[PDB]
Amino acid sequence: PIHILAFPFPAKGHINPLLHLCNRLASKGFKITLITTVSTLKSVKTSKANGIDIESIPDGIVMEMNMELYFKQFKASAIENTTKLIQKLKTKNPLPKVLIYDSSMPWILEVAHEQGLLGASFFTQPCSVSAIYYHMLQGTIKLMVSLPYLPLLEIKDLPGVQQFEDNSEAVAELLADQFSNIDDVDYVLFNTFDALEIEVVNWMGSKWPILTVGPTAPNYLFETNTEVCMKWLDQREIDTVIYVSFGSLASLTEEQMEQVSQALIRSNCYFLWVVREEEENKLPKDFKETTSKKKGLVINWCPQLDVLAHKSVACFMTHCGWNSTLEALCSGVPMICMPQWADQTTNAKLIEHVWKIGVGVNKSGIVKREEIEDCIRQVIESERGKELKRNAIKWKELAKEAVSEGGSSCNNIQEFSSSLL
Ligand SMILES: C[C@]12CC[C@H](O)C[C@@]1(O)CC[C@H]1[C@@H]2CC[C@]2(C)[C@@H](C3=CC(=O)OC3)CC[C@]12O
Ligand SMILES: O=c1ccn([C@@H]2O[C@H](COP(=O)(O)OP(=O)(O)O)[C@@H](O)[C@H]2O)c(=O)[nH]1
Repeated sequence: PIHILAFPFPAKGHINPLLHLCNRLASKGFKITLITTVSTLKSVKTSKANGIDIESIPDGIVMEMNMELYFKQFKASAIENTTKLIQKLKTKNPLPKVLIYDSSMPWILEVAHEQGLLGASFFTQPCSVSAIYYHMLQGTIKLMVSLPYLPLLEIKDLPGVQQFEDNSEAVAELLADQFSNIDDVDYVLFNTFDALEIEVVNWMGSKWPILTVGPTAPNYLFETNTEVCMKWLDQREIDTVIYVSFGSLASLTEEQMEQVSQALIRSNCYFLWVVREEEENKLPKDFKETTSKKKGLVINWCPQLDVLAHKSVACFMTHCGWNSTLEALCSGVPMICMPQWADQTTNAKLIEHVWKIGVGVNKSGIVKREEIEDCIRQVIESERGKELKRNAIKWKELAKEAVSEGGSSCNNIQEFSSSLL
C-alpha cells in the first residue's frame, strides 16, 4: 500500500476534515498514519474502527495566553518531533510517501521535503476566505471592502482578528503565512467544491493547480454521546428541532448564554444545544436539569454529522465555523448565523448573502433573546424560512454531485490518488 501521513493543526475543526479525507483515502487502499499531539490524544476515545494508525507527538507548549510566543514554540517543537516520528516510520514497511499537513502549518513542507516525502497543504477554510489571506500576504489588504470575486464586504464581514486583542497581530501573520510557500507545495487541497464558489476557484486555479476535494465529511474520534442524541431526535417530528452549537473553541459569556437560554425557552421549539462540558457552569442555574427538560436536550458534544442529517432538524444556530457551515449546506439545513471571530464573520456573510441559506443576528455587544427569537421565527415559520430551506436543499444536491462519480471533488480526489501512483 502507499503510506500517507496526516498532520492536522491540533483543534477539532482541523482534525475532523482531515480525518474525513483520510477515511476516504483509506477506502481507496491507502495506509494512513495520523499525527496528533499528546493533548489531542487525551480526548480521543474511539479509534479502533478507523484502522488508521495514530502516532502522538509532544504538545510542544494555552496558546491564547501569548499567541506569538507559544505558536512559535509549537512550530519548533512540531518540526523537531515530526522529524523524529518520520525517522522512526522510515524503519517500517510501507515507507511513508506523502505528508498531508494543515495549511496553517506551512513550514511543515520543509519537513516533508527534507524527509523525501511529497507535501500536500490541506486548507480547512473555503477558497473565498482563503483568498483574503493571500491578499493580506500580497499586501493588498491589512487587518466597504472590494476583493476580486468576493461580494462587497463591510468591515464586520472581514475575518475577525481584532477580537484577539494583543494576539491580533500574530493571528493575522499566521493566516497570511498559509500562502508563503504555495508555489513549492506538491499538492494544494481545499475542503470545498467548485459549484460553491466557481469564480474564486477559477481565479485560484489560474495561479496554482489546486484540488478541491470537499466536503471531505461523508466518523468520530471523540465522545459524541451518539445513543442519547439520536434516540432523542428519533422522538421528534420533521422540521421541529433547532440545533444549537458554537463549535469546539468559541466561549460565550454567561450574559450571552442567558439570552440564548431564554430565547430557546421562549421560542417554544424543541432544541438540541451543544454546551461543552467546561462551558456548562455558565448556563442559568436550573437550565440543564429542569428548564430545558420539556423541550431541549443539552449535551456536551453530539454526532454533528448524524444530527445535521436527521429529518427532525429544522435549522442550525451556529457560530459559522467552516466545517459547521459546509456540513449544514451539504445536509440541506438552513442556519441562524452567530459568528464570534476569525473566519466566522466572513462565513456568515457568505451564508446569508451569497448562498442564501441563513440569516444573521444583529448585536446591540450582546445578541439579545428577542433578536434570536426573531431569527428563529424567520426560519421556522416565515416564508423567508421556506426559501432558505429550498436554497439549502439545492446546495445539498450540488454537494451530492460533487462527491459522487463524475463530480468535481470525486475527480480531484481521484487525480490526487492517481498522482501518488
Ligand atoms: C485565538 C484562539 C481563540 C479561541 C481560544 O480561546 C484561544 C485560541 O488561541 C485557540 C487557537 C485558535 C483560536 C482562534 C482561531 C485560530 C486562528 C485557529 C485557526 C487556524 C487557522 O488556520 O484557521 C483558524 C486555530 C488557532 C487559533 O489561533
Ligand atoms: O457537538 C459537536 C459540535 C461540533 N462538532 C464538530 O466539530 C467541528 C467544528 O468545526 P468548525 O469549523 O465548525 O468550528 P470550530 O470548532 O473550529 O470553531 C466540526 O467537525 C463539527 O462537525 C461535533 O462533532 N459535535
